[PDB]
Amino acid sequence: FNAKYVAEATGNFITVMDALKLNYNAKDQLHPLLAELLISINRVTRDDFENRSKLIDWIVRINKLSIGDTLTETQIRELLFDLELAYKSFYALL
Amino acid sequence: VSTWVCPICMVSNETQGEFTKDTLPTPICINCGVPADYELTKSSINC
Ligand SMILES: [Zn+2]
Repeated sequence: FNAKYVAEATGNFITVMDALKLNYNAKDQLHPLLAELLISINRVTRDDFENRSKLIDWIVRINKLSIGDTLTETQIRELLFDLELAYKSFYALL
Repeated sequence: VSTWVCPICMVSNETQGEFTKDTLPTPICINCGVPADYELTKSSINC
C-alpha cells in the first residue's frame, strides 16, 4: 500500500471521531470531514470492507439535510460506533 | 458536456464543459455532494 495514503486515511478516521467527541453535529461540520475520509480510503484501496457501505450511506443521508439541521444525540452515537468498526476493519486490511 | 461516475457513491453525473486535470473547481456529485477527485474519477469520464 502507498504509505502516504495509509497515513492520510488513518489521520482522517481519528479526526472525524475526535469531531464527534467534541459535539460537532451539523451538516456543514460533518460533511467535509466524511468527504475527505471517503476520498482518502479510496486512495488506499478500492476494495470492500466492513461498514464501508454504511459510511457511504451516512454521507448521502447528511447531504440531504437542510442548512442548519443537526444529527440527534443518538444519531451521533450510532455514527461513532459505525466509524470505530470501519476503522478496525480498514486496519485489518493492511 | 462531460459524463462521469462518482468514485464515492457510484452514481452517474453530467456536467457542463470539459472535465480535465486542469478544471477547477471540480464538479460536485448530485447525490453525496463530494467534489469529484480527478485521479479517482478519470477512467469513468466521457465527453
Ligand atoms: Zn457521489
